[PDB]
Amino acid sequence: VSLKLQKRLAASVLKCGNRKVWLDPNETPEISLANSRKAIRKLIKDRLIIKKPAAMHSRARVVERKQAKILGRHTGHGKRKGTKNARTPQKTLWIIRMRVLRRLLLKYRTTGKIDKHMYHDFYLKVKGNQYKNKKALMESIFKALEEKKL
Amino acid sequence: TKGTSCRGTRHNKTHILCKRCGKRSWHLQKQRCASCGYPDAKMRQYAWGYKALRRRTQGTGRMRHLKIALKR
Amino acid sequence: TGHKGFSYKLKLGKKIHQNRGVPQWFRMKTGNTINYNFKRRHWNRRKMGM
Amino acid sequence: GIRSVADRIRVRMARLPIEGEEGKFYTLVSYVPVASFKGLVTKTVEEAEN
RNA sequence: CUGUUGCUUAUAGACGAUGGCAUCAGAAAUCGGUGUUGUAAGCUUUAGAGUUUCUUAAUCAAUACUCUCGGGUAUUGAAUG
RNA sequence: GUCAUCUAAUUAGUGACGCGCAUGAAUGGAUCACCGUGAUUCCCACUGUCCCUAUCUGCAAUCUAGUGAAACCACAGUCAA
RNA sequence: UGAAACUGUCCUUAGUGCAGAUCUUGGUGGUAGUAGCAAAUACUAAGAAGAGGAAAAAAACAUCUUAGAACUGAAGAGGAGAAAGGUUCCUAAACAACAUUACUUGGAUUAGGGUGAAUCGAUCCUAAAUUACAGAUGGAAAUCCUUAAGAAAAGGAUUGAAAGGGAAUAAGAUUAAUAGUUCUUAAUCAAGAGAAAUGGUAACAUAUCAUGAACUUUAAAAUGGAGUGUGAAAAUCUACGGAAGAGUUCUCUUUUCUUCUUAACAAAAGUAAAUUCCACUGAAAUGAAUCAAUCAGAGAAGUGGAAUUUAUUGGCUUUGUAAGAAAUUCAAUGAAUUGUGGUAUUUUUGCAGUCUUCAUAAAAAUUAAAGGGAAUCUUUUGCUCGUACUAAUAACCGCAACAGGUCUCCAAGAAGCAAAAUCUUUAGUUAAAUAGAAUAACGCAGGUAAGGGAAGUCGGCAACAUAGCUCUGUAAGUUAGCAAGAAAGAGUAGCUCUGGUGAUUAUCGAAUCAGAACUUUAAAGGUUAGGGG
RNA sequence: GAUUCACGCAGUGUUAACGUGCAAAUUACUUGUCAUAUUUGAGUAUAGGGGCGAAAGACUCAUCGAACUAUCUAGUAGCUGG
Repeated sequence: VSLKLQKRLAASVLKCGNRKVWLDPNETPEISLANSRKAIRKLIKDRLIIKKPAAMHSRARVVERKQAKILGRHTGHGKRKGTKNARTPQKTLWIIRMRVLRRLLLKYRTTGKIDKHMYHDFYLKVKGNQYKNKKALMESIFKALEEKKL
Repeated sequence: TKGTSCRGTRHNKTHILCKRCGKRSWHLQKQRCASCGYPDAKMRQYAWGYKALRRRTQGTGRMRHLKIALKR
Repeated sequence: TGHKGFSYKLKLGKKIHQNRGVPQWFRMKTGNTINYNFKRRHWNRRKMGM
Repeated sequence: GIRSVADRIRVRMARLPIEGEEGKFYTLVSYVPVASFKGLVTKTVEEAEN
């Protein structure tokens, strides 16, 4: 007896696909008498129709690769495929750089470390690509403040 | 590609059923029936279409109100 | 189509009604030659042009 | 998979009477896993036990 | 007598044909010879750059040492039994 | 066409000469950088294109079970004079 | 054989004699049991039903369930629509015909059943365009005109979009099939019925509030594209704390895997990003600011406010809805739980300014407000039509179950610059013009090769070869922009480490770059991937 | 109206397959292209001495150096077959 109707009906009650439905291979006469959704529901509760579990997809292999690549295990020259600008965008490095440099100059001005005329002159120097990192700018600010008292 | 391939896009009707002759001859864009000559009051008949005259004319239908008149 | 006019659906329904065969009792009338309905069509065999 | 099979396989074929008709016989080839195939010869298995 | 048939038959072969054996028939493993590749899995050599963690024990660690001329395959159109 | 040049070898290519059958100026004359699934020639590299063919895999082709057409057809089907 | 009409002679009459016309119509042979039933990776075992796997292997066996093995690989062979189709949808009986074998299978035969809306669309509005009365023209049918010609229409007639505009519905469950349509619960909308206000300096604000006619104006509906930055949600990934179940477990693994959810409509604990305005004050020693810009005495920065946008109220968390639902477990209908984050990627969605045009990127229905001053909570109803199914390597167009063609929506992991090639997850399917045996020649598709290297040939046709990324380096010529990835050379793997690029006051987090030992089969090349002059 | 890759699209080459084909123009690799002179759905407009054409006498329902369809029409044939 073709159990296509019961396989399709169970897949809708179980809210799964037809591949996740399991009908008992030995109790075919009992299943084939279930000609309605209500009849299938009783068969489901009686454990004659169970829902198969999904196949396991382990991320352990992927987790190890990320852990190794955090230490730079595989990020060599022979494992780089995109251009230098593609892997690390050059424009976003500049957007970040003066989001850091200009945040420091606003903190220094608000703390009384530098005045408006000094802050303005350093603002155009930061924008002019003069200080590569935060430490380079802090050294210049410290160095320039000593000429203020001399 | 003028043969088999060009037939795939034919899914837009040109003619639909007409109200006066019942045939699928009502041109949608021209707003006239190719067969019975719609809104034109006179029925469309031509002497070169002698077969078209013997397919739809008097006596090809029920003759509901004229069969009694001639019998009377 | 899913969308259709009211008159078009009724003429669609009549085409369903006329796609039937001769009833068995009609075939048993005396002097009967009508055994099949030669005005029959199937959706995959002939399009009814409407 | 469909492309690779074991180089050597050990089987256990048992002639048995058919359950339906006892005068008819059928074979039942089964799988007997082994650690290695060294020293394994054609052994005829007659249990003959209560 | 001959042919069919069997050895999923060969020194043969598109199919027929042809060649061999048919109860001392045949087939099968296994075993030894003969080949191919290159030293299997487990534990040890602190092999071992170094970082951890006790504190100067451990852990992790490409590769490398012993067992190892190892392990695996080998008629399928190989050769004994 | 004649002279150089490219090759061992040049009805090919490039560069010159020009009474040019019958070139020539918006029927446009000359000039090319960039561009071209446009036409032609020569180099390096690479190779079964070739010397000269060998071999491997899949699908068929071969045989069998089921199923099963078509073009064509005066009649047909061995040669020499 | 056949079972009801027919014949001979004489005149008369003719649709009167067939081997051809590539003659017309119908039927039938050889070819011939021959060519074929070979694109789309693929099936195997056990059982059930069935006349339908038998047997000297007749080596193959349709359908359904389970197990194994697999394919589409999420821009799918997934889940849904528009056109087109029209009952192909579901169930049962049944297999004469059809699906190049067969069929218990079927989109095939027979018979029943199935499409439920105040909120989804048509209906309403107009766009390109289209058609009427009167008028003009014409021998004629008919043509022109669409507001101009009119005693016609406060103003301009008809039609024209199931992708343009548009009043209002969501979650859960249910059917063999319908569901923003039925049931439960929870809402929303429209048309009804029962001398006329305050507050804030101001921008502006008040559970309907707080009268507002003719007439007029304004705004909305209603308007290009590119690229950059960013707010928010979802998906993926990840940190922390567990609960429940499953897998592995002779070698280990505090391990791997799955669930931990929430609607329409409203509320206002807490709290964001961006833009535009308002009050104070008046900037030069000019400041303020972005990734870029850009702004200011017709007034900057600073402080304090106001408004709008952010997929319903008011954007996010939260709340009512509402846990009673749903999901994951446990027991034989009843019980358990349902924290908090991220300075990561993608998609969607808004916002902010920048660029671009000899391109400037629709209208109406409908609504609101203003100027003006004429006048003195409950309950009822919500009509007509569409609604099933495919939407395609089998429901559409191609004569067909045709490798052709046909407009869209949603979209996981690995790896990589990449929505690339390759593999897998949820979902779907294992059949999609038949199989078995042997492993001949000639073929179609994919390959390799000693020495030579275009000597083949009309012709390097076909194949081979280069190929990613980083550093160095790059000619003549030139319209001075290019040529240019010219040409040419070097490096690249694994393991163990070191340093640089930030936030908050030691912790927290991002992949990216550079460097050094050691080791090996000395490393882009599994796939993808420029031959050069 | 820069250079390329991808979803798609075309049709340079093999003058490969097939050529009583999957197909009355298709398939495979290769090649080109893959957003502004772009691709595309629906609506609508243009009709036969006419239309439309970045122009090939190209396209106008497998029909084009003048579509399809019906009538004149049993057009005419000093030519061919019976």
